[PDB]
Amino acid sequence: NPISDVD
Amino acid sequence: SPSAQELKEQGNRLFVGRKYPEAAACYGRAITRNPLVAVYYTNRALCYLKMQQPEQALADCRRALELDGQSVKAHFFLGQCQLEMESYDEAIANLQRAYSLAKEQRLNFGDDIPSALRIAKKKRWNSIEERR
Repeated sequence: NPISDVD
Repeated sequence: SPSAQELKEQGNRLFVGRKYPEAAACYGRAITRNPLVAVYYTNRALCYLKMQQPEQALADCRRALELDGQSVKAHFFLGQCQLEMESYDEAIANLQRAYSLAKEQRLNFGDDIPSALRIAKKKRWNSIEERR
């Protein structure tokens, strides 16, 4: 998963 | 009358749409409905980073960390805020903590965190060069 993204 | 979950999902759509102030407002509505969910704050922090408001993002990261002290993203986004505010030593510590927590949690973000650490250390060194 990419880290700079919304959950 | 949408639920907190619906508001979070709407904010997420607005985020995909690159409508960051609109997304952030939706996460605010989510927080109103249930202010005890760390993810609403870390999501809104990312919006604030995109809006070049690291101080606002930092305060949300702090709110998230009060709710979930183990949050990888709260530490990572906090590190990003500190980088923007030229608090390099704290930024690097937060990114390293995000790295450690992601490992402890057996999460996989590929090379995102080490890449962010490299950027932070470089930025720190460049700030030292800029002063001599």
